[PDB]
Amino acid sequence: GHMHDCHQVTVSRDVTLQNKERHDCNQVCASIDKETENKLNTDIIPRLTRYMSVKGNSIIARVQQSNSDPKCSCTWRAIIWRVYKAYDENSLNVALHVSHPNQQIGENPDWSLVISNPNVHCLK
Ligand code: NI
Ligand code: NI
Ligand code: NI
Repeated sequence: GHMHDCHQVTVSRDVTLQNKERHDCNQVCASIDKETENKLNTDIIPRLTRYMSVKGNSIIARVQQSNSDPKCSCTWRAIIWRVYKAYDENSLNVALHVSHPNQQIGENPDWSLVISNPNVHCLK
């Protein structure tokens, strides 16, 4: 019919930074924006590409906040538009951490993802 063989993924980076200076947490989090974009481009999107129906993700954006907390909670999100439903949420989450089922040391503990739309057209 009009079937949805794909779902939409939102990947997130979550980092806590020291803020003993008691500065604006948007400026503290800003310090690793470039680092997060480079991570997304050179590791995260490459890891997940083999699961995409038609390649494409949004620009990484930081969640804005209003606090100068002693520890700054920082969050970035990017959307991957079209991933085959063949690949479940856990399977995709795992792919962030390990690139072999017999890998001893996980990577990217600061990265997680969700299905942000459970029904999208694969376009393929
Ligand atoms: Ni159809
Ligand atoms: Ni539809
Ligand atoms: Ni100061």
